[PDB]
Order: sequence, then structure tokens, then C-alpha cells
Amino acid sequence: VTMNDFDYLKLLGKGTFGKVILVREKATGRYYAMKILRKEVIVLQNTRHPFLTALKYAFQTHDRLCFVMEYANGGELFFHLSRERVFTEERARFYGAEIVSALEYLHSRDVVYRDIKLENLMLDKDGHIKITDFPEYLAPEVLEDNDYGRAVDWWGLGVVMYEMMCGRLPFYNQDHERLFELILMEEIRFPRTLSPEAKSLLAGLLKKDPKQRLGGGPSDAKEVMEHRFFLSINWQDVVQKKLLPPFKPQVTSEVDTRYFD
Repeated sequence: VTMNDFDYLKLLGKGTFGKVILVREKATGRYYAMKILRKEVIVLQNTRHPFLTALKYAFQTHDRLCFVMEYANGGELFFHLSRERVFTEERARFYGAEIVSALEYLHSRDVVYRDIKLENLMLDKDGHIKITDFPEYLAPEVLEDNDYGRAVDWWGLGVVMYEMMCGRLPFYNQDHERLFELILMEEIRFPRTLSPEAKSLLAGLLKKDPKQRLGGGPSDAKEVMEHRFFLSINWQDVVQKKLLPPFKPQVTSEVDTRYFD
């Protein structure tokens, strides 16, 4: 595989060590996201899961590292939360359930995702969540001890479920400057409308002390899975993609270039 097999479309993102572009395989007409890393500026391989974007191809040039990955067709979950403003606790339960499924798989392989954040969640054609590897609300132990334990994924989950159900970040009402002290020393507050089970989920997922945090115990995801908030979930079902997505993206196929804009 080489650069000559793809047609450029648009730029998707640009980090320090490289960039990501939306491309289209020429012999297949299918859409992809190519991650190009500046060799000098400086995994993904075998970990496969329904809610994680898979790696299609991987080739190097003379001075670049390229990663051609599957790119979902729904919009970005951020786009969808904007419009709706806020999701129903059931709609969030769905997403949070798919993510928890993926986080269990990764953690059972000794992998900490590190990037469970709204900007990383997309929807596929049928409306299922897709975790992509494309104010930053870093976890407290990351801000204090630069500690990237598995616990940080649950914290990422918590910030996402909070925004999805509250319609806003935990400290949207307090200047970015003081984000560092807040996360570290400010208790998080929840809306009144929120259900008793919902507040409980967020309270446990957003606990500053990683050992206290939900998911932070030795049995990892079991704590999260068996939380009252997730009583209606069929774990073996989500992983099979048996649940009906609570929202259908509105795309004809996986080439309906729509949502790319």
C-alpha cells in the first residue's frame, strides 16, 4: 500500500507530531482517516473491538509513519450533543455503555486509553459509538502525579457522561485559568433534574482519589457495569451490537460523504 492508492479530501487534525487527513481508497472508493507522523518530530495493531476504530493499513514512507484507519459516518458526538443540547439519561446510558464495553476490553489487555473525551467520540452509519484516536479535563492524579493508571479512563467516562447529561462541563461557569485548582480541589455539583441513579454514577466516576473512584477498584469495570445506573443493560448484548441505537445518524451508506461536511 502507498500514498498513490489514496485521494486527498480534507484535513481532519494537526498535532505536534504530525497530522490526520480524510482520504479515500482508490480501488475501493471507501473513506479513511490517515494519520501521518513526523518521524523526526518524534501501537493500534492487534487490539480490535466493535466500538474502537480499527487500523486498516500501516505503511512508512522515507520520513513519515502513516496509519490508514476506518472512519465512522455519523457526525461527531459533539455535533450531536450541541444540537440536542442535552441527551436523555437513556441515550447517554447507551453511549456510556458502549464505551464501558470498550474500556473493559482494553483494560483486560493492560491498556489505558488515556483519551476518553467527547471530541473523540463519533457515531457510525447505524448510530453505534466509535472511539477514534485523533478545555482539557485531565484527571486529578494526572495533574498531580502525572499518573496514567486505568482509573483515568473512568474519569474520562465520567466527564463525558456529565456533559452528555448536564449539557455542560463540570466547571463551564469558571474561567479556564482556574481549571487546574478546581479539578484538584473543587467538589463537582449536579443539576436537580438528574436522576438519583445518574448523580450516583457521576459522583463515583468523578472522584478525585483514583482508588476511591468507580472503576478504580481491583475488579475494574465490574464496579461500573453493576452500578444501579446500568441496571437495564445487557452487557453481552452491547458488545454484539444487539441494542437499537437511540438515534440514527441519517446516512444512506458508508460512502454517503455527507457528515464530512
